[PDB]
Amino acid sequence: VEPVVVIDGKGHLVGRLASVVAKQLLNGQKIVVVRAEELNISGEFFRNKLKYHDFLRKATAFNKTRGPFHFRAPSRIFYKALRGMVSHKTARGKAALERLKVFEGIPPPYDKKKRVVVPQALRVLRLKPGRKYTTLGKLSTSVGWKYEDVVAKLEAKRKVSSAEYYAKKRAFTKKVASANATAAESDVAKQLAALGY
Amino acid sequence: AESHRLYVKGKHLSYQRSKRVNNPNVSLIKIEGVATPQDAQFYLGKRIAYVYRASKEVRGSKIRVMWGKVTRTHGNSGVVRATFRNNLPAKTFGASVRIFLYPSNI
Amino acid sequence: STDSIVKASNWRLVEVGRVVLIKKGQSAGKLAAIVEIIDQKKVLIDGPKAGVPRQAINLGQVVLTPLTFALPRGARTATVSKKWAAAAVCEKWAASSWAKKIAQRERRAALTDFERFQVMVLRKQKRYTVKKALAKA
Amino acid sequence: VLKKNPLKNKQVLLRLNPYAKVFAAEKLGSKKAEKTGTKPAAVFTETLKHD
Amino acid sequence: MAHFKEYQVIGRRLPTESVPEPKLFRMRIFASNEVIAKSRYWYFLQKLHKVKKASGEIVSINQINEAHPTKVKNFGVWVRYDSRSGTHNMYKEIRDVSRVAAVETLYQDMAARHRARFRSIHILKVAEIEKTADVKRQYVKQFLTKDLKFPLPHRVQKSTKTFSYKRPSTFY
Amino acid sequence: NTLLISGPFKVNGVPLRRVNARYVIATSTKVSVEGVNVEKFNVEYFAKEKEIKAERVEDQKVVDKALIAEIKKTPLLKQYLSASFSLKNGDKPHMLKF
RNA sequence: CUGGGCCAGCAUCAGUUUUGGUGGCAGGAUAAAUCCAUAGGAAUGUAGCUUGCCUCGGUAAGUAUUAUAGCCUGUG
RNA sequence: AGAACUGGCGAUGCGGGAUGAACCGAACGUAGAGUUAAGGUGCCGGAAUACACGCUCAUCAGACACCACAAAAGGUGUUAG
RNA sequence: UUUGCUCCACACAAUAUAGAUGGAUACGAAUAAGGCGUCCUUGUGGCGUCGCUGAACCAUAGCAGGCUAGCAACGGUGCACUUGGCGGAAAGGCCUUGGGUGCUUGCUGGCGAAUUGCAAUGUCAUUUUGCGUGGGGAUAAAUCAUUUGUAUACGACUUAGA
Ligand SMILES: [Mg+2]
Ligand SMILES: [Mg+2]
Ligand SMILES: [Mg+2]
Ligand SMILES: [Mg+2]
Ligand SMILES: [Mg+2]
Ligand SMILES: [Mg+2]
Ligand SMILES: [Mg+2]
Ligand SMILES: [Mg+2]
Ligand SMILES: [Mg+2]
Ligand SMILES: [Mg+2]
Ligand SMILES: [Mg+2]
Ligand SMILES: [Mg+2]
Ligand SMILES: [Mg+2]
Ligand SMILES: [Mg+2]
Ligand SMILES: [Mg+2]
Ligand SMILES: [Mg+2]
Ligand SMILES: [Mg+2]
Ligand SMILES: [Mg+2]
Ligand SMILES: [Mg+2]
Ligand SMILES: [Mg+2]
Ligand SMILES: [Mg+2]
Ligand SMILES: [Mg+2]
Ligand SMILES: [Mg+2]
Ligand SMILES: [Mg+2]
Repeated sequence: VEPVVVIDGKGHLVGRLASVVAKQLLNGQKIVVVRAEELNISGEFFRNKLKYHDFLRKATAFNKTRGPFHFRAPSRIFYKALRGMVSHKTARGKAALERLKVFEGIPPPYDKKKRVVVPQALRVLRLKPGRKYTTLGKLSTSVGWKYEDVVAKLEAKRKVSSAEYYAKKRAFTKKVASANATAAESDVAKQLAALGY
Repeated sequence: AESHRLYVKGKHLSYQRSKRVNNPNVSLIKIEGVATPQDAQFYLGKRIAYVYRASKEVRGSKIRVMWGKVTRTHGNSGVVRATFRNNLPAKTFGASVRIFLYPSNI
Repeated sequence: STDSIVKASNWRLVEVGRVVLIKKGQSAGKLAAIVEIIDQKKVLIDGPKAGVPRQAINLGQVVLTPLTFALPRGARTATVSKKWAAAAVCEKWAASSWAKKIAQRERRAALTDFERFQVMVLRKQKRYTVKKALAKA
Repeated sequence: VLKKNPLKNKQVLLRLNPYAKVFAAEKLGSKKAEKTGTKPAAVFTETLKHD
Repeated sequence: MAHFKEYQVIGRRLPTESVPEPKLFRMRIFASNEVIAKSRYWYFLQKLHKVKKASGEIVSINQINEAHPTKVKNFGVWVRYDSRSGTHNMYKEIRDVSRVAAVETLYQDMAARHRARFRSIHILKVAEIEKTADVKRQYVKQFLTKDLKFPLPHRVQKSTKTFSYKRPSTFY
Repeated sequence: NTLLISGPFKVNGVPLRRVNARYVIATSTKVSVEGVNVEKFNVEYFAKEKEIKAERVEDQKVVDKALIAEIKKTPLLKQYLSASFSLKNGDKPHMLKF
């Protein structure tokens, strides 16, 4: 329905979000995921730190080079959960995966474009209150990721900018309302009202 | 008239298939806007088109069409089934497709 | 400040006479009253005026409105109708942005093609006179 | 050459069994029952509602 | 065994010239259709009297519709059931509108907690606890207080479409 | 089996024409057709027997001017006829009244 | 240029089928309820009344079974 | 290792059990349309991120017959009795 | 080495395309809480309102959108210019100033359409790549060989030579 759908992956659950995205691609919807480092995972931090360490201990014995590749960034962790749910070894698989981009923080083309959420993957909606969980970016520097502070820094900087953007916009829509008012209660108004508009 | 479209937007998802065997002879279409089988009943029988480009010109045209109609509903969520005169190319899974408002009973 | 400040979430409570909007089923979209509480997940509702039959209903397929009228617990259908009427609950429902939007939604969905056309035009008509306003100050 | 099923196509429905014409005509695929005020004895309801 | 109906089942021994008119026996039976009802009537009868159905007949089978099916009730339920290692008797209460309603949560509740499938459970007696404060199991007494009212924190509206252009609120 | 269509020509350029019911959405607006002759038009009228007959052209005006006469008694109907129909983003045919 | 050959759309049907709308009947505790009449009762006790508390607004305990809410159970 | 009755594999593909002689379903001319079995329906993957009541939080949870194991003994975890 | 080479315009013949067909419409944060409005002591502040979904908002009428005459606005919008600024996470984009120009369905008129015959067949998107013109532009290096030995099985590496 849109050409590209941008997902603020904040507060989402890794594999559920993963799941919807893998289907969205296979059906030909271009997707970019952003803020991949504020992605959630159910279960307390230690468990997932432990779970990851399992993943780590797996490597081709005679040549660790060809072994399973342990990507440590949140984007890449998240991209793992996704690839797992796509038949990536086929052309159809590759094609699907080429419709996908994942980022940590929200880099420049997207920083000024609307993002959406995916309610059936929203942690706050799905998880039962009280149930413990894990933050991805924090999982990642835990197991080696190098750019948690660099992203937070560029994010705080984006957040200033984006909020003055919003302050100004909110101030403009104020105007159009106080422009409108005049015609809010007009005769055409009433006629539109008769039609649900 | 920025809009000129007299059709509903579709995607080509799959051939009909079990876990390990596909039937090329039926295509599973996903009609945009259709959540439930009850809806998808509207479009049954209505003609579909897949429209692709080529290199060799034919009817003075580099654009071609594969035609067929929506034939029965699929599953619980508005996916619907379709047969075409020929059989869609499978490279087209996830391609766009077009579902027209005729044959009509409106 | 020098007061103690405590904002407390102000939920719609399930309580006899809580009036509820029915979400799913044959009595969808209709209002009923909560008459008695079966358990933490289930209540007794009755919707006399709107034609929804006194029944046990799972709380999940209902959404609490912010309305509440006075009702004795477990009151037969009749006195609900008496009480509900007395309180003018329909009247207060209709007055809400919630009740109004539902109406709008249905109105919109009722429009002829020709009517959609007409909205477009008048909307163009209003637009023009707005943009200028949006430029005189 | 071709099996026709009287449960559709009235023609073969009437080929077999002519009485269908009248059956239909007199409705009686409905047909109201009579009417009787015979109420059930006391012991019948006692036991029914018994513990 | 599912959406429950309650049945009266009335049956007797087959008449003998020596005993024309044998005594009639009745059970209340909860089953989903009447075949299972009749079948249950024998199951139990066989364990109480010395009789199998090949030597008896079923006289009547009538559904017992709840008398006041919109009055909320507190139910006493006595049960005999089989665990993996013993068999036991068990009282519990259920607040609901009908007997048929109650029995169904009874049957689910036994599976949830003591992992007892339908087959391994005998329903001893079921009964409307007349005078409140004859209710003993707290998890029903809890609902009996004057002007009982409570909220339903953390609303989770299900979604119709997979993308949402707004961050949801859980506010009821 | 076809349907006689008229446009009308002076409103949206479409002539007195044949059309199959099965490729048409029947809207819920209607114009009175009481003043309109129409009984001369049949199959053989359209019969394949380029240039355009003067009959076709003159018949057009005859039928049209009456319809246009009736159309004008109702506002924005005349415009509505000249506009083309196109589905928009967010139109679901299986819902729309027309 | 017309016939053929092939393809296609519509219409009326035949066979198989899938999916909707709608009419009339039958049964049961001749459903059970709601509803109505009436007898009787209670409390998670409605109004009065009683006594301390009050901001003389109201309130608490206690009395009190329809009253200035209502509910339950029986029969019809 | 060795007998009893029967059904199988061997001689036999098909659908399910990821996989697999033997389980489950079902046996086979060339095909169209329908419906199902056993088994499934978050994504890989065709099919409800369906409905309903509970239960469970594991710094070693658990997740389906044949089947790819776990026991005595313990726990003021938590549930019902 | 004789052909050249580079940027921008618009011009043909190929060639390709995981799939345009009104718009990807920018706070952050919490969810046992929040958005918006408004005032203030600019705060864990006071009042008012909203949700119960985007079933929104915006845009959309004109030969696939023609020709033609006017009123009312002083607006909308497209284009090529122009004044200021901001954007380095991949900023390659964003706001802003001044006219110019086409369109304007805000409104009122005059024309056009057929016969493509009752659906087939219909708007042409953007990649590369070669050739064509008219203008602006720029006027080198790497390898072989020879040589060094901080290098070396051979390739490779490292030096040097107008
Ligand atoms: Mg998770
Ligand atoms: Mg594979
Ligand atoms: Mg299929
Ligand atoms: Mg709240
Ligand atoms: Mg026109
Ligand atoms: Mg037929
Ligand atoms: Mg009464
Ligand atoms: Mg076998
Ligand atoms: Mg052999
Ligand atoms: Mg076999
Ligand atoms: Mg297995
Ligand atoms: Mg996989
Ligand atoms: Mg699927
Ligand atoms: Mg989910
Ligand atoms: Mg076992
Ligand atoms: Mg224990
Ligand atoms: Mg507020
Ligand atoms: Mg919010
Ligand atoms: Mg405040
Ligand atoms: Mg909006
Ligand atoms: Mg043209
Ligand atoms: Mg990028
Ligand atoms: Mg066609
Ligand atoms: Mg050396």
